Amino acid sequence: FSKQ
Amino acid sequence: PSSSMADFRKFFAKAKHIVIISGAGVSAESGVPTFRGAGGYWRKWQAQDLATPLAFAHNPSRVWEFYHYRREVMGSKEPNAGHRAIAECETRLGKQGRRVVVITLNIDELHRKAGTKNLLEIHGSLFKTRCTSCGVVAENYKSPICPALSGKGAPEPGTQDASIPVEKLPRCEEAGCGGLLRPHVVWFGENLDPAILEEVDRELAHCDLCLVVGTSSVVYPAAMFAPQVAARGVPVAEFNTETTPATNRFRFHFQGPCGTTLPEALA
Ligand SMILES: [Cl-]
Ligand SMILES: [Zn+2]
Repeated sequence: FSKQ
Repeated sequence: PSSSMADFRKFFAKAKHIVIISGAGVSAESGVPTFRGAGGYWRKWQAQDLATPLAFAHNPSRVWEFYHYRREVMGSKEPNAGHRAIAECETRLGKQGRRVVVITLNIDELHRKAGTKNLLEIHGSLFKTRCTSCGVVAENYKSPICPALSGKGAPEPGTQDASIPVEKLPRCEEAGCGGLLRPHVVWFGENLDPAILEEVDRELAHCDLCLVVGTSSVVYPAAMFAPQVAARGVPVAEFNTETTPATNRFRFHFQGPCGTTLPEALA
């Protein structure tokens, strides 16, 4: 998952 | 959530597999600058500005100055009472056949410096590089990481950019490559390592107690680890200086600095  | 230390301790005495998720609060307590929300600032930017693929694509010299400064300050920084409580807990419980693992968002390696052995560093490390051409990852502790950065990265506002030509920035020493290196740090908008997330998921799937320490709980996917754990009924205890959007989802919330609450909690 992408780092927000 | 509950704030009964005595109740948490009852779960702690019985837990066989403890996951501890640590974020920027733990590093700030060692006086490490986190460059998020005071913070403070590197000369005119914060981490949201410079820890991005865009910032590295526009001015890799400026990004390297920022990371060089962060590497250098680490010489003056030591693990705090929270790091030490967490490391001692791991050693004490391990002798009893009980498992403690730290899943940290922090990139400063203070958990390792304190002696934590079961550690997943999900956002990388200031002391690792990755080659923008061949992809090799390497440890690097050299001060300075390259001659051109010597004395650079000064943090005071108004400091001129070093403007180091890309060829004088840290370069890959894999024979034949010599590509430009970047810090092996996960930047905003980048995906975390799937192999690391597989490890995280195994720990979350098997733990029977979860602590969330020093985390803003608004950085994803890290903000979502503890919620998936409570789903199996696992108690989650939050240790932070303030509530977060995830606070009402936890079994316990102990307000205060992590270096103040954790020693008692993990005693
Ligand atoms: Cl955090
Ligand atoms: Zn390379």
